[PDB]
Amino acid sequence: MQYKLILNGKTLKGETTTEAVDAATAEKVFKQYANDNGVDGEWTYDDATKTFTVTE
Repeated sequence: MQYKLILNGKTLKGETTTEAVDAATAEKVFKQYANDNGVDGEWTYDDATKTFTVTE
């Protein structure tokens, strides 16, 4: 399955998706990716909607 991370930061907004087998392994990219793009906020995740979101 695929997970989609929505970028809701101060000035940085967009979309990010990845193809992973596990949900937690996918967060590794999204969580670490946040430092790479410059968005660090409160994370969340619903496996029933395959969607992550970081709000700062």
